Amino acid sequence: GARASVLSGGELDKWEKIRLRPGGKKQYKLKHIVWASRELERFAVNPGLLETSEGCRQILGQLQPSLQTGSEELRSLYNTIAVLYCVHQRIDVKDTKEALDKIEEEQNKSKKKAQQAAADTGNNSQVSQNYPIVQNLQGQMVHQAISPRTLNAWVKVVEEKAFSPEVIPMFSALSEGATPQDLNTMLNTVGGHQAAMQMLKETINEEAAEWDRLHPVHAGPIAPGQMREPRGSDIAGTTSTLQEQIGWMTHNPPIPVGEIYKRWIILGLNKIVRMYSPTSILHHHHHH
Repeated sequence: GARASVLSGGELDKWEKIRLRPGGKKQYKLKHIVWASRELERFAVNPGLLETSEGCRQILGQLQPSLQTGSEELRSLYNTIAVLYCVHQRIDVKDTKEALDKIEEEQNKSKKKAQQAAADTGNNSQVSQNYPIVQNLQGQMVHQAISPRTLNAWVKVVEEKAFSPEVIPMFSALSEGATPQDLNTMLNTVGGHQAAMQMLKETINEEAAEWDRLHPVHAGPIAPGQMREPRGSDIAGTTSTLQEQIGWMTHNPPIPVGEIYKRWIILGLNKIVRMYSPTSILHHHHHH
């Protein structure tokens, strides 16, 4: 009966401009909001948090876990707040589920910032660290690096058709079973599109993650000094050095460390080319 304070004029129009559950054919209302906030109070949480996007965040935040401990009804409550959060951010939504995906992106965005900070942390409780040391050992075999003559050759290749199906093979040829220091050098001298190179890095990096994902590392008490099993990251040169790389490559048995990384590049370049391809055709085929 008149009198209220939760959603704004336009903000409310957005809230109400969101269909509830699918198959219900119901639109959100201030009543649902009140009920939403009401549920919060029941959860022993400040209902005034729903009045603001900040408080809503704290809820939805501490609701994700309570969701798996809440119930079907409690879930709907969370879905209600989620949508509200979208209205706060003003994300293009239509249904409650849409908010989940919408708010999802936003969250992943925010959390990102946090992560970034945590990285270059500054104002927070820190702890000291130690610095161990061990005698340096000598590996085996010494592979030669890449020459500048080849780099130039590739450079010409890139300038020829950096992005193309006739370049993917050409590059792999000049990078035939190459290392990270070599492949990195070549990819360095490259020059076609940073954007393309960016995505390639994503596919490459993703290749390692996926590799390790499908690569179950279950090595017990390996021998002392033995050559453990390097993961996609290791092959990337993050957990392994060039020396260790070439070695792992020429190890017994020999592991396609460099080959794996090389294939990664081809993977990306493949997508890069598939993107800069001359009027490509559509295609699709899968098994259910």
